[PDB]
Amino acid sequence: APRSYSKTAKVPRRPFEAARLDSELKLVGEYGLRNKREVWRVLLTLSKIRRAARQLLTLDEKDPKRLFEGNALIRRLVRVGVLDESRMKLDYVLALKAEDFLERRLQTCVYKLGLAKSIHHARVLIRQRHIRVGKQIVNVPSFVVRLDSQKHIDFALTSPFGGGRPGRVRRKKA
RNA sequence: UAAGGGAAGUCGGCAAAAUAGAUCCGUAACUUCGGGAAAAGGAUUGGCUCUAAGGGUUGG
RNA sequence: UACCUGGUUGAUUCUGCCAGUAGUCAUAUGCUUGUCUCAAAGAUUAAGCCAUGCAUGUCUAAGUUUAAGCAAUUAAACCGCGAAACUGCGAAUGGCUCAUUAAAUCAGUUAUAGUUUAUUUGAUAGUACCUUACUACAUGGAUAACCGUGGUAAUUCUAGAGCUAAUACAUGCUAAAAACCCCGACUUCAGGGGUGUAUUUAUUAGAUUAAAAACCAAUGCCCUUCGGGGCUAACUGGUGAUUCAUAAUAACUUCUCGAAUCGCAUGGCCUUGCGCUGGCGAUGGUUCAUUCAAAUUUCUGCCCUAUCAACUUUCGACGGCUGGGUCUUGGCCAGCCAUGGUGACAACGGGUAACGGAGGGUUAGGGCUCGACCCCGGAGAAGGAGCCUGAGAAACGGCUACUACAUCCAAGGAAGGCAGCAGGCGCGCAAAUUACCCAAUCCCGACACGGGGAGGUAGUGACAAUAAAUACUGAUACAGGGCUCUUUUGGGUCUUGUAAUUGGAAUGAGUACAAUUUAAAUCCCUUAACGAGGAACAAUUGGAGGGCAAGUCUGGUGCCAGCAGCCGCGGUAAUUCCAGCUCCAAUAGCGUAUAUUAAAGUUGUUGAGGUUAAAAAGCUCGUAGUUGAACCUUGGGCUCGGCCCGUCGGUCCUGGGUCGGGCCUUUCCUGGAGAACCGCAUGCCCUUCACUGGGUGUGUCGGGGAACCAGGACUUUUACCGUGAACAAAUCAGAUCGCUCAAAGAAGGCCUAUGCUCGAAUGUACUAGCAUGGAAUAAUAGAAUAGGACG
RNA sequence: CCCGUUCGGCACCUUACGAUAAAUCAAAAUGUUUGGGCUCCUGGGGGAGUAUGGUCGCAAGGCUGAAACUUAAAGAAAUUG
RNA sequence: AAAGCUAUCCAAACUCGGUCAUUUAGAGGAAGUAAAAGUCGUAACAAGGUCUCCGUUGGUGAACCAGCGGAGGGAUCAUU
RNA sequence: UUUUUUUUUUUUUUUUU
Ligand SMILES: [Mg+2]
Ligand SMILES: [Mg+2]
Ligand SMILES: [Mg+2]
Ligand SMILES: [Mg+2]
Ligand SMILES: [Mg+2]
Ligand SMILES: [Mg+2]
Ligand SMILES: [Mg+2]
Ligand SMILES: [Mg+2]
Ligand SMILES: [Mg+2]
Ligand SMILES: [Mg+2]
Ligand SMILES: [Mg+2]
Ligand SMILES: [Mg+2]
Ligand SMILES: [Mg+2]
Ligand SMILES: [Mg+2]
Ligand SMILES: [Mg+2]
Ligand SMILES: [Mg+2]
Ligand SMILES: [Mg+2]
Ligand SMILES: [Mg+2]
Ligand SMILES: [Mg+2]
Ligand SMILES: [Mg+2]
Ligand SMILES: [Mg+2]
Ligand SMILES: [Mg+2]
Ligand SMILES: [Mg+2]
Ligand SMILES: [Mg+2]
Ligand SMILES: [Mg+2]
Ligand SMILES: [Mg+2]
Ligand SMILES: [Mg+2]
Ligand SMILES: [Mg+2]
Ligand SMILES: [Mg+2]
Ligand SMILES: [Mg+2]
Repeated sequence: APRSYSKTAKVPRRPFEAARLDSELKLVGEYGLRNKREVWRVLLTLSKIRRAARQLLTLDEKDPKRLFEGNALIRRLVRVGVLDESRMKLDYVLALKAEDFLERRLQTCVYKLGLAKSIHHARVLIRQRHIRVGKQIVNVPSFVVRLDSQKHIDFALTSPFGGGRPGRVRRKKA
């Protein structure tokens, strides 16, 4: 069977716009990202919700299609944490910005919760198996943490921090 | 009249051979549009027994 | 997310193209390449040629066993396993490719009342019918396997000779009794023959439209208070529609089927006879229905081309009739007759580097383009044709013949079809191992057991896609931005950088005990002891004048070499070449070439342009086509209801607007099964003008207007719009679930457990077809020689 | 011959509520606020109205009518020299 | 009941012509395009020194010239 | 209103309060 697969980013329409290049570099440095692709990734996803939210606003308020689809969109937004309970219904979705979707990343939250003291150290720890969510170890910095899950981040029980067992370097100096 | 070859004969296919009636089919370049044209090239053809069509005259 | 920029000029506004830009599930190629998940992959050209190996076989108690086979069995009488062979079934599935093919395939929608059907499923068959020497307590003859004798160089070649089985082949009796038609000696009224199903022919039934009196022609029958009455009966299926379903009669047949088959359990009865009976199954069998289907078939819809305008018809072209052939209809074919059929609304012919579609890419809307290829349909197996077996084939891992190619040879002969899976050659810009296995998905077989290059697994694999390493950090010294002061003792220690100055912790790339995965392995996942200080475990691809982010740097060359998609650079001061340094863009990726899309309002229906930039025929007539003046029921009123816009909030009723319904204003019957109006049997209020305690479903007088069934009559017809039914999955949009997130997938979650549960949604069917409503808009008819309407 | 009205013509003069890139236009207006009806033609410049096929003509020629290849401009109206 | 045989039918294949479609060789001839410091003239752009252009015909090394008819895209929007 | 032909290739400009 032909297995479905898709793309998570788009190359910008104009390759060498000075304003666009500078704005992207603001997000890369602030959040300690890797390249421009995962910046384009978040913008593509953010466009998807914004495109979907706008197309429903064109319908009728009483129209059942808008009611079901609109509430479905908000539930993911509220659950993820980019949106609050007081943001009804969809006019506040259009105010979402690329920055807002970026704090919900595990790289940012591990830093905003004081686990790491620099955003570059924060990403390194996650990818290096030193951060777990609940009972689950997560090593993907793009892991989007929900508000419910935001209260269950701590170091891994196998890591020298939290677990206590010395690592390879500390054992070597013995 | 001649086996096999088929112009190697000869200045040269000279001489001979080959084709040939009728019916049906098919017919090129070129053209002064009239022709070429029977172009080229094919098929049938006997005997016997039948069948059908194609007329006239006189009385409606 | 409805978008532009550079380039004609000394400068300007345009027409207009070129270039730049981005996407592609779109191919190739260059450089580079650490990890995880998923994964395309000899289509383009040569449907070209193929060495070799494999890809289709199959046994249950339940078809046939004397293996001189095993295993325990009895002298014997034959079974527990089980080979060979006969028998049955399958081999017509699957897999591969896209050569042919343009009303053809195909798609949606129709029909088979014009047909066949192995298998599955449910039913389903009583027949004195007539042949053998006869039998039903049971018929006959062959042939394998086997023993032995060979042939040829050679084949999955076979002969001669001796046996021997059937669920292989061929025969063959039947069940009583009822009822019906025919023949019938017998004074005016016994007996014998035939009657299952299958086939063919012929005939009959298979009904039903409102009622009554006369010579009957024919017996009129019964009831006869001997007038007169009833009566040759009662019942009778289905479809919109049939000569249908079905029944009956007269016959017919190279006379089908109606069990001479196998296993388990073995039990009952009395006339004790090796007597009569008893289930479950297996296989098989006629008809009907059903299933998988197949085959034709109705309507509508296909790219370019007029430098294709007429095509078909001698020898079928359009049709009618009779017959043949077919499973069946049909010019499908054979005979006879007639002259038709298609076309400017594009027939016929030609091209396709054309299999059709679901769909892929890209788009605000309208579109453009691709679709060999994981799914459905079609066709093919080197190129044509023919055919056997078979339910099913015009089969090719079947046969026969011809052409091409090709193999062995003792030269007499024999044998062949990779567009099946690997592999090779050739071809090309262009595409992988002559690996492992049926464990998973399913299929086939006599079948729980065997087989499956279908299929899965692994290897090659920068097709494409997802996640994501190449580093983290403290202090010291310095600088900057602040803060109270400017006595500038300024770092004093809030922050950020430079720290070429140092100390630290952590880990995976790799590696490997062990565990895990798997048919067995690999990898991922898990994890002992290993594995990091730059020299290491070292990221690349393009560029730095503009479009377009980034150099006023240095050396070399000197219109040379060279660069440059375009404009342009280079002639001894090159921001463009060759290099060093520095920087910019993307980053495990980047560049290049070709195809296509947007940009392109540069194909314009939406939506281009035609005085001068390309473009109004020299002018007029005119056919096809396209388009075409106005005009026919409007207005008003009576109302009734839904929804929306306000205050009333009943628990923790109100006006207006819109929409719809019936009536007035010149505006369907038959039987009504229930409806109903006119009064209702009761009932209801009322002028003081008849008292009351009853009765749901209703009968009749009667029924202007109505949904109900079912028969018929009267409806102008098309276009258009609304609604409804039906309308493969997959794809797309889209709902849910922490595969560690993601691409994905259809999972999962809860309880400690005992086992408990939600899901696996929803939308999408343009055009053509079906049903109904709407009656403006666009067409067409109607009464004029009235051959007009009305009882 | 004079004055005026009207229909139908050949044109002209001023103006822009409009149009066009502009020159200019009572049509080249009523068009991004884009749909009255019909026909024909054009898609950067060349090659080229050429080659070939067809057809008409006595001929000269007419009508129909490409492609390979090549090129970053060709061209229109105005401006200052 | 095998071989064989009679007559139709389906019909491969080959030969011989015809037609369509698509490629391809060719002496020679006549064009186009491109490349530049080649020879000869100077036809056009000003009244380009004979105003330019169109159709047709004839001629000439070459651009071109001339006759007939037309146009202004003219060097005249005008003479009472 | 006598006539007056020709001129070898390339080279001829940028930013803001
Ligand atoms: Mg001689
Ligand atoms: Mg557009
Ligand atoms: Mg120009
Ligand atoms: Mg310039
Ligand atoms: Mg382009
Ligand atoms: Mg198949
Ligand atoms: Mg049955
Ligand atoms: Mg006929
Ligand atoms: Mg017939
Ligand atoms: Mg093809
Ligand atoms: Mg092909
Ligand atoms: Mg055959
Ligand atoms: Mg192969
Ligand atoms: Mg550079
Ligand atoms: Mg640039
Ligand atoms: Mg810039
Ligand atoms: Mg245009
Ligand atoms: Mg011109
Ligand atoms: Mg012009
Ligand atoms: Mg004119
Ligand atoms: Mg009309
Ligand atoms: Mg006039
Ligand atoms: Mg164009
Ligand atoms: Mg052109
Ligand atoms: Mg000019
Ligand atoms: Mg002049
Ligand atoms: Mg001029
Ligand atoms: Mg000069
Ligand atoms: Mg000169
Ligand atoms: Mg000169």
